Amino acid sequence: AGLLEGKRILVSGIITDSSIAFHIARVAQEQGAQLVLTGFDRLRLIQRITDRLPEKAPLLELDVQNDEHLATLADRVVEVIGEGNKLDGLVHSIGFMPQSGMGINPFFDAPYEDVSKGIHISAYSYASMAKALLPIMNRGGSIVGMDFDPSRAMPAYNWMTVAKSALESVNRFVAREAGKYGVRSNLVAAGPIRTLAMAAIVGGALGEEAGAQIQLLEEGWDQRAPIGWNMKDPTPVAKTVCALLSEWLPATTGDIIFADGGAHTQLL
Amino acid sequence: AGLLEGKRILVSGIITDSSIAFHIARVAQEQGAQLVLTGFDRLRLIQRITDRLPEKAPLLELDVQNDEHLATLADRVVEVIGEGNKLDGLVHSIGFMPQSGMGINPFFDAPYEDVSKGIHISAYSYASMAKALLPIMNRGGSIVGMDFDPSRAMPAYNWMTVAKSALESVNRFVAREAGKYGVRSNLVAAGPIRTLAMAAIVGGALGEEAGAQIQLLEEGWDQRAPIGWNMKDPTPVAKTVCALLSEWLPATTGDIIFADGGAHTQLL
Amino acid sequence: AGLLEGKRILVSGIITDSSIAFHIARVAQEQGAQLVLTGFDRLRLIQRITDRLPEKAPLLELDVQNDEHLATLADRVVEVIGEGNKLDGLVHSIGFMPQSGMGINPFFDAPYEDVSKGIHISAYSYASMAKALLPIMNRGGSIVGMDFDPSRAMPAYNWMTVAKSALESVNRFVAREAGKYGVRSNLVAAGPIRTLAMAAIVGGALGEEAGAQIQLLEEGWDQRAPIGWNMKDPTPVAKTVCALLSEWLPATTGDIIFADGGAHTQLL
Amino acid sequence: AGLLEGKRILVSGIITDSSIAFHIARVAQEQGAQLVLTGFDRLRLIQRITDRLPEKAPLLELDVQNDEHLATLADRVVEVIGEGNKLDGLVHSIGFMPQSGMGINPFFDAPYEDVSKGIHISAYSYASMAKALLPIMNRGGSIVGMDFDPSRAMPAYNWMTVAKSALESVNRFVAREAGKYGVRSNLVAAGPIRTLAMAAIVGGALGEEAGAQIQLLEEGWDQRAPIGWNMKDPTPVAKTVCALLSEWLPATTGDIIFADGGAHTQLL
Repeated sequence: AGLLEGKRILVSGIITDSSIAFHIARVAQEQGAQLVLTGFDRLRLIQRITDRLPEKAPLLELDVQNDEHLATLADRVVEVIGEGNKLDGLVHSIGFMPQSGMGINPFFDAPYEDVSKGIHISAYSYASMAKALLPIMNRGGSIVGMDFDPSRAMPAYNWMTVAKSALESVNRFVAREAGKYGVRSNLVAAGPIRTLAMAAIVGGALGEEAGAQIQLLEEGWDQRAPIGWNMKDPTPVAKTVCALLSEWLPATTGDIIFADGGAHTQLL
Repeated sequence: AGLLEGKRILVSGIITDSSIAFHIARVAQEQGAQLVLTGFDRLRLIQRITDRLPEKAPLLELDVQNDEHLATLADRVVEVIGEGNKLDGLVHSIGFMPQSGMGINPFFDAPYEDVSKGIHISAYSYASMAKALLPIMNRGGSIVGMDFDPSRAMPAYNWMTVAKSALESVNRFVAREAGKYGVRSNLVAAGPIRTLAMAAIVGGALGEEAGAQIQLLEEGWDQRAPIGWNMKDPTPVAKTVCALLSEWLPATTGDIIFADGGAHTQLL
Repeated sequence: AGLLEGKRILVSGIITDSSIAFHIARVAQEQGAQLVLTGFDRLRLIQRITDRLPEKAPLLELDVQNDEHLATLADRVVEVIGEGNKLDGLVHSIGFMPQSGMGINPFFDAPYEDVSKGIHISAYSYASMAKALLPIMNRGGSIVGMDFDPSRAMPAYNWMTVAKSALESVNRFVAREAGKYGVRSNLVAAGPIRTLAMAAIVGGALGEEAGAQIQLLEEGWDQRAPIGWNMKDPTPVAKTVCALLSEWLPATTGDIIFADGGAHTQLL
Repeated sequence: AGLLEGKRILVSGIITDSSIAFHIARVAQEQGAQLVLTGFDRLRLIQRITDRLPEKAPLLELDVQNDEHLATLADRVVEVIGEGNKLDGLVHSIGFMPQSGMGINPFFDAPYEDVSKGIHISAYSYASMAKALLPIMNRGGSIVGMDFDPSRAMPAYNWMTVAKSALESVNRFVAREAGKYGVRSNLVAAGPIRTLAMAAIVGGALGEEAGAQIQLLEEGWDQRAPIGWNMKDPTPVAKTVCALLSEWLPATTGDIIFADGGAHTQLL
């Protein structure tokens, strides 16, 4: 019997097998959970990736910018988990910022049209997925979103930092709504993880001043972290998400749990 | 000789004579500053209000959602302050959230179209005004924006809280850009102030559960504040903004100064 | 197989069966841990209390103000857990402030002799127990201390708040030392719990202005908490400590996990 | 007419002319304040230093660990400022930690006897000086203490960091007491300043791993600071203290104002 034995958990954000959500899903399945996965735009390709998980899982279409997708999401989840059954967990691992909003592009040069798209997908969608799925979540359930500590500004991350600040605020309000259902809402602030998306930004900064800053920024995490930080090892972050999905943190909500090696508690 | 003697300061956000920006402008003029004011959509009506300031000041049109207005703002400021002169200060006091995003309306029922408009006007515009005006600001200058502490969620303020969280993050990045010009960027987190806009929200909540919560929320500020809090007295907040516009906090930037009676430092 | 199956965990702070440490110990044993308990001054009486735990556990004398007790603690733990075995966990649940430092007594009237004793027992001892026991802790181990959020001042808690602020700082430095051993160090910031010690303070404030403030303070936790707060139910806090003692938060150190119903994330 | 024209301000902490308090005193006098200075143990030598201030000022003996000195302090201040006059400001700039508590000495090797002395002088004395002097402070007055941001641990600063965490908590409680008198209480968190005391620690770490860490730590402040940081220039910090002593931040209390170049708002 695993940490999440029999728990029904919806997991968003699986883009490649380097996605944090891929490893969250893997660990959750290793711990006995029954998953429902979401994706958009690349469904056949996503299924080829999710086939590499230890267990099978239904894959549902969800464009969080599509009101009709959100309006039918709960009904479509019930179709695959069965009449009279509800979700015990919801994992929000979708974060996106157009290219103008990150990397080597100057902070002032991101048009609001791009920033708005990023905040829609990265922050507002945490509330709209909770709105859609709380009516079919079980008392004692858990909503977990992925965060990257935006309390201090930093090179390159730029408007994605702003979107994470917005997400942290949204999480505190989602917690107020989720509490009416006996459901917790929390974020996991992870250290840097080498996803293909982040690698594309870092790679596109090679030889530029932003890339020098990014290198110093990344190297600082492992240095600051009293237990170190491995950007190529997403498993400690996935385990932390599963901790919040379990009932072992039953009095924590509206909150932020740091899975960052302790880096954010140290100046050097 | 006053605190801001001879300093040229652009002040946005004067809607009525209850606006915080009205009192910022008044105190700045009492302290010797030469002001440039901005407004949109009600220019003849705004001039009738700004006539009630102690000193005359040019009034320039600025819709922060209008790219052309922003593209010409610096040129139009130079037209009124004179060739070869620059601004010493910039006051951002524009905050707006459509009705769906505040008050008695449920948090989950605000469409993103409304939230996005509020974040554009309340948070992104802090960066786009800095982008427009830093090229004509003097070394040692000061950009100040108005904040309402969003670190903890609260009834009724809803998506405006999210917009303020975004603004705090934007301020930290504006500080990085402003530093290249020798310019500071800070926010003043004020206690609640009875503007006509906030009074309309509070008034529209009378008899509803949100209005009960708002009353308890407001009454808590004066109780928590070790020196009290008067929601009808914006002068302590205006003086604090003028402190940041002066050169008496010359090593503070990217930061948040609380003008709230100390309420946020006390639980009860 | 439980969450802490076979883990050897030292638990301090069991004074009565209302002590948080009593419930931490109970849940840890329910989850398969093998405990070593500490106490001072009332050893026969403490054994009568610890007899009421589900499983037997050795009880060792430890006055944290006694240098000789600390100098021999590791040797005495090895005597009871066996040659070649080490601890996997350390629970610090000792907090004490003389009567002058809490309750109805004015903040300014606590002599430093009393404040110093409280900070010795409540904060410095977290470092000195880590100093004594890290040499006999296993890689992947976990040190957990009990906290009460001191980020904002509050009535009655007075110098105990100051001692908790000191403890939070000590924890961040203990994490730097513990990391060299592959050991994490964290605090759990709990909501208010009706221990006999806290009840004695609250009871001694009945009819006084501090007691009125304490009542409003306590009632605010359950109100603010989106999932509520029960001061008579220490189990959610005990489960949270066990979460940190497990390996399900393996990238968290130097940190503070809130087991408070989410109260600290909400203003009202 | 200067920022503090005619204000009577007591200034503690002048050890050498590199002391932050020396520059606070100088700027305050440049701004028209009338000062009362305190010192202990080196009074003839301190007078030779305070002679180098722009204006004369009485020097009073104050060992903050001496209860009799504190019991008579208000009477002795009145003796020099005159019957019926009161103080408008109080500057606390005394910070001390025995050698075992900082620098290259291991964190775990500081005996509590040393830590306790440091916390007495660095943190508790902020409350006991407020207790002594609030009865002779004017409504609208201001108490300011010196801080060094202890929210994240760092090399070498060790137990002095713990003492500053304690001080920040004490400040929030002093604000509750000071509010009854119409008096504000705040701290200024400065960036690193090359006092003779800090230089002795840094100098004693030359060639050791702690000295390498200290160098990286110091160099990071100017790098992180969007407006830079000069450790040899205490004037920006002194001006910030004078800002809080004035009436230009009249709604700020129990709080922390950062005079650090903005370094603490940036990760890199």
